Amino acid sequence: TYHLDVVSAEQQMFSGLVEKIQVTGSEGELGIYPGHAPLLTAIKPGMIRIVKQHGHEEFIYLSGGILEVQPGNVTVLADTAIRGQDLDEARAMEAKRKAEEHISSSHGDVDYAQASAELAKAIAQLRVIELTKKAM
Amino acid sequence: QLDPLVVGQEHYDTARGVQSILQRYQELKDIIAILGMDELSEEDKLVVARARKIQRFLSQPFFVAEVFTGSPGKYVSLKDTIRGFKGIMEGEYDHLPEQAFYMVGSIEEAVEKAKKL
Amino acid sequence: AGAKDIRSKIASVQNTQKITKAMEMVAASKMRKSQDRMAASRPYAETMRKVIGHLAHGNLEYKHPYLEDRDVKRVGYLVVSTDRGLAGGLNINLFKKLLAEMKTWTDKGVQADLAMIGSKGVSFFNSVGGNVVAQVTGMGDNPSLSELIGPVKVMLQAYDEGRLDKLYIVSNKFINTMSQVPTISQLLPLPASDDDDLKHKSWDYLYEPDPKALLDTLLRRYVESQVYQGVVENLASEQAARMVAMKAATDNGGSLIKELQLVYNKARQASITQELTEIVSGAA
Amino acid sequence: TGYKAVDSMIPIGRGQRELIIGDRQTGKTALAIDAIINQRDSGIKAIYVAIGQKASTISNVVRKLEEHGALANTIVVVATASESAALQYLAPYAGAAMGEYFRDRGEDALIIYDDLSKQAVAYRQISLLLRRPPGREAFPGDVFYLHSRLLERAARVNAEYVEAFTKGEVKGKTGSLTALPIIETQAGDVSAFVPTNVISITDGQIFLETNLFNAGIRPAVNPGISVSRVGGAAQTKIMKKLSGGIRTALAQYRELAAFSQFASDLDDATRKQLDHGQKVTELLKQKQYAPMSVAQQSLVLFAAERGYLADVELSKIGSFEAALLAYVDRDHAPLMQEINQTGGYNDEIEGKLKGILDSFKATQSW
Amino acid sequence: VNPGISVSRVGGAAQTKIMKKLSGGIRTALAQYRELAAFSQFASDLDDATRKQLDHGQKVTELLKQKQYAPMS
Amino acid sequence: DLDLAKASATDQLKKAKAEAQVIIEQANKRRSQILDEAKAEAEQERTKIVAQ
Amino acid sequence: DLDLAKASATDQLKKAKAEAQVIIEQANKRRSQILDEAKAEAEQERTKIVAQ
Ligand SMILES: Nc1ncnc2c1ncn2[C@@H]1O[C@H](COP(=O)(O)OP(=O)(O)OP(=O)(O)O)[C@@H](O)[C@H]1O
Ligand SMILES: [Mg+2]
Repeated sequence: TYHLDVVSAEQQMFSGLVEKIQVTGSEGELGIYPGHAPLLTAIKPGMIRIVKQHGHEEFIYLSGGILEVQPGNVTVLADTAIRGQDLDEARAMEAKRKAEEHISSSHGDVDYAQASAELAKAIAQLRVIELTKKAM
Repeated sequence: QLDPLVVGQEHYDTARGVQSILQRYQELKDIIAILGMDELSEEDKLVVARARKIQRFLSQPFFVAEVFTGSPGKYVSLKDTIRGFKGIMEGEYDHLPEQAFYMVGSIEEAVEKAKKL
Repeated sequence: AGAKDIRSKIASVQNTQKITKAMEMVAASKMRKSQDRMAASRPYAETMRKVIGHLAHGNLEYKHPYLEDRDVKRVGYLVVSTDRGLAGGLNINLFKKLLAEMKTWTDKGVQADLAMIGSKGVSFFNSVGGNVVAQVTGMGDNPSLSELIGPVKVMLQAYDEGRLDKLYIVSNKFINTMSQVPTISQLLPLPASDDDDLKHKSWDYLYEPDPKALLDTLLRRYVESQVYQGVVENLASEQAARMVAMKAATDNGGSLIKELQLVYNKARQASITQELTEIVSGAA
Repeated sequence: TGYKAVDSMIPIGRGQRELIIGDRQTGKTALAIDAIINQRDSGIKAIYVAIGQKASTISNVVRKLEEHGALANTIVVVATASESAALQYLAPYAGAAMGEYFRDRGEDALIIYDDLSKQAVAYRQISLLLRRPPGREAFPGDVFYLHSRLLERAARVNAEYVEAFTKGEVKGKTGSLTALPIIETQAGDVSAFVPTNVISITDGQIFLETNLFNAGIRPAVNPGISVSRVGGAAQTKIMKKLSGGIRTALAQYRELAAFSQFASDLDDATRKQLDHGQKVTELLKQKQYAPMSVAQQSLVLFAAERGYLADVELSKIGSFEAALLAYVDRDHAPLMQEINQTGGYNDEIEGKLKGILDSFKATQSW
Repeated sequence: VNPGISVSRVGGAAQTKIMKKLSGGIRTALAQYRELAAFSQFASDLDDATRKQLDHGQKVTELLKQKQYAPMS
Repeated sequence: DLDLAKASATDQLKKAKAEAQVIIEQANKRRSQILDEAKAEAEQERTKIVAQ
Repeated sequence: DLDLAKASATDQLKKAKAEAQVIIEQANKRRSQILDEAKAEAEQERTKIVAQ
C-alpha cells in the first residue's frame, strides 16, 4: 500500500491508506499502484476511485486539480470550483465592475449586527461626561 | 379584563398575536437598519410587511378630528376590528399596498382604497 | 443631575457593559474556529511549494515570467480588510502601513494599483483616493477561494500582460492570541526559497503532458492559495482584536459605573436634606 | 401556598414572615388569596387584612373565597380606600390581634396584610395632621417602629409559653402566626425607603418581576433575588430533595438566555442547559385559582428533574402536565395519599415514581 | 428650538394652507431622523436606504438655521 | 424490510396517538358546551326565583 | 438472516398493534372520565348558584 492525500486549498478531503487509484489525467485514464515512479499531471473534472486497503471502494468527485505522485506517496491538489479561461474571466469582469462602480455587499454576521445596533442605541446620548466630572 | 375568560379566546388570541407581531418587528428593525432588508429571511420579510400593515390599520379617522384633516370619520365595530386584524395576520391581504390601510375604517375600506389606489 | 436621571444612566451603562461582555464571548469562540480553519489550509500550499521549488530551482530549472525580476515601473497590492467594525485599530494600522510603503514607492515615481478584500478597505481607500481596480466584499465568516479568484485573476492578468511588475499581499499576521502585526509580503516575483533541493538529485518526475504548461498552472494556483491564507489569517486576527477590544470596553464601563454611582449617592443625599429642611423650616 | 414556584424554590414555614414584594399589577393579591384558599383543609386559620383597597376588589375577594369554599376558614378585615386614615392605620394591628388569639392557644394561623405601604401612607397622613416632625421621605421618624412592632408579633411560640399563657389547659401544642405582608415598589427600585425597611424586618421576599408577568410567566417569581432564610428546615423532605437544584438552575438559565440573544450558533453543551431551563421556566406557571397539592407538585417536579420532558420538550408541556396529573389521579391514588400524608421520600418511592412516568410516557397522550 | 420635545396644541389651524401642506413632510423627516439618530455615530456601518433618511434629516436640520433680525415672509 | 417495519411501527404509534388526541379534544369541547348549558339554566332559574 | 428478519418484523408489528389498541382504549377511558366529571360539576354549579 501507499499513502494518498486529497487536499483542497480550504480543507483536506482524504488521508487514508490505499492499494490503488484510478484517475482521468488530462492525457487519459491512469491507474497508480504501489511503488509507482514519480509523476506529475493535471486531472480533469470528474470522479476518482479509491480502493482502500482491504478492498473498500469509494468515489470522490473532484472539480479538477493537479495529481502528483512520489516514491511511496501521492497527492491530489484538488480544485474547489470548476476552473476555466471563461469562468475565471467572467469572475474577474464582475470583480472589475464592482470596483469601477462603488457597489458593496452586506456581511452575513447578523449577530454582529444585533449587538452593534443594541450598543449603538444604548451608548447614544448618555451625557455621562460633564455629568461625571472626568476631564480627560 | 384582557384574558380569555371574559373576552373570549378569539379576541384574546387576536390581541396577543398583534402584540407578538409588533414585538418581532421591533426586533427586526435594527437588523433591517444595519444589514438592509434584502438580507432578511423570506419568512421575516413577511413578518415585516404584515407588522407594517398592522401598524397602519390601527390608525383611524375620528369624527371630531375632521376640523384638523377634512376627511370624514369612521366608526368600527369590534367584530370588524377582530376580522380585520385576524385577516391581516393570516396573510389574506398580502397583495394590498401598505397605504391601503392608513386612515381607513373597516377592512372593506382597505380593499376598496387599494382597488382605487 | 437629578437622582432619577442618574439612575437611568447607570442602568444604560450596565446594559452596555452586558452587551460588550456577550460580544467578547462570541468573538472568543469565533477566534478558535477561525484559527483552526487557518491550520486546515497549510498542506496545499506546503506541498505545492515543494513541487514548485523542484521544478523552478532544482535540476533543469525552467524559465517563467513570474520567477524572474523584470524591471519595475508600477506595483500592485492585494489588500485584505474586514466587513465589520468594533475591531479596534486593526484596519487603520494596516492601511497607514500600506500608505507609507506606497508613498515610499511613489517617491521613486512609480505608480501603484490596489485590489481590495472587504468593505472597510474600499471605504477608506476611496476616501483617501487610492486607485482601487478590483474588489470583493461581504465575505463574512465564510471566506471562499472561489470568490478570491476574481481580484487575484485581475492582478495576475495585469502581471502577465506586462502592466504590473511586482505583486504584494497586505495583511495582518496572527501570531499570539493577543498579538497581531500588519505586514506586506511579496507574492510575485516568487520569493527565494531558503532550502536547496539538491537532495532531490536522486529522482525526477514523469511530466505528463509537458512541464512548462504544468509549471504555469502550478504557479497560478499557488499565488491563489497564498492569498486565501492571508485572508484567513486576517480573519482570525479580526476575531482576536475584537475580543481584546470588547474586554477593554467592559472594564471602562465598570469604572464608569463607580463614578456614576458616587454622583448618584451625592444627589440623593442632597435631595433628602433639601426636602426635609424645607418641611421643617416651613412649620413656622 | 399551592404554587409550584414558591413551594419548590421559596419554602414558607409556620411562624415565618415572607414579604410579597413587587411592582403594581404583578399578581401579589392573587398569590396571597391563593395561599389563603390553599389553607382550606389544613389546621391553619387564615386572616386577610385589606388596607386601602377599593371596594370592588374586596367584593371580588369575598366572592372567590366563598366560591372556592375557603371563606368558612378565614376572617376578612376591611379598611377601604375611602375610609378615614385612622381606620387604615390601625387595621393590621386588629388583624394581628385576631391572629394572635389563635397563636396563643397553640393553634396555627396565617395573616396577609394587603399594602403595608398604604398603611405607612395612612400613618404619614395621621402623623403630619398632628404636626409631628417628618423624616427621610416625610414619613414620620418611627415608621420603622410601625412595621417592626407589627411583624415581630408574627412568631412561633414554644409549648411552655402556650402552656403558661392558657393556664395549663393545653400541654403539647406549639402555636404559630405566619405573616405575608405585601409591599408595592415603583419600577422595581427595591432600595426605596419603606421597601428596604420591610426587607430589613422580614425573613425573605418573594420578588415578583413585571417583565416576567407581562411575558405570560404567571406567577412571575424572580429567582436569585428572592430567598427564604428559614429555608429547607420548613420544607417537607420530598420537596427538599426534588427542589434542590431548581433555583440555581433557573437563575443560570436566565443569565445564559440573556447571553444567547447575541450569540447564534452556540455550543451544543449550553444548548441543552438553555433548553432544560426554558422548559422548567415554562412548567412553573399555572392558572389563576388552581392550587396544587404537594404530591401533584412533587411528581411534576420529579418529571422535570429526571429528564422525562426532553422529548415532549418540544411544546404542549401544559397539556402534558394536565394529562400526567389526571393519569396519576386515576391509577396511583394510594401513592398520592402516602405522599400527602407523610411527605416522606425513599428509594422505594423513587422507584415507584420512575414506574409511573415510564407507564405514562409509553401509554398516554397530550 | 428642539422639535418633537416642543409642542403646539393649535397645530395647523393657525397656519396658512401652504404652510400646513408643506409642514407634514418636515415633521415626518425629523421624526425619522430622530429615530435613526442613534446610528449616526456609526454611519458607515449602515444600509443605504436608512442612510438616505439620516443624511436627509441632517439637511432639513441645517435648513432650519437662521440669522437673528432677518424675519422671513 | 426490517427498517421499513421500523418505520411502519413508528407511523402506527404516532397515527394512533394523534387519533386519540382528537377524541380527547372532542370530550373537552363537549364538557365546555354542557357546562355552558348548565350555567345558562342556573342564570334563568335565579332570575325567575328572585322576581317571585 | 432473512428468517430472523421476518420474525423480528412480525414481532415488532404485533407490539405496535397492541400499543395502538391500548392507547385508543385509554383515550376512550379518559373521554368517559371527563364526561362523568362534567355531569357532576354541572349539578354542583347549578346547586351552588340556586342556593346563592
Ligand atoms: N397566575 C395567574 N394567571 C392568570 N392571570 C393572573 C394570574 N395572577 C394574576 N393574574 C391577573 O393579573 C391581574 C393582576 O393581579 P393582581 O390583582 O393580583 O395584581 P396586584 O399586583 O395585586 O394588583 P395591584 O398591585 O394593582 O393591587 C388580575 O387581573 C389577575 O386576574
Ligand atoms: Mg393588587
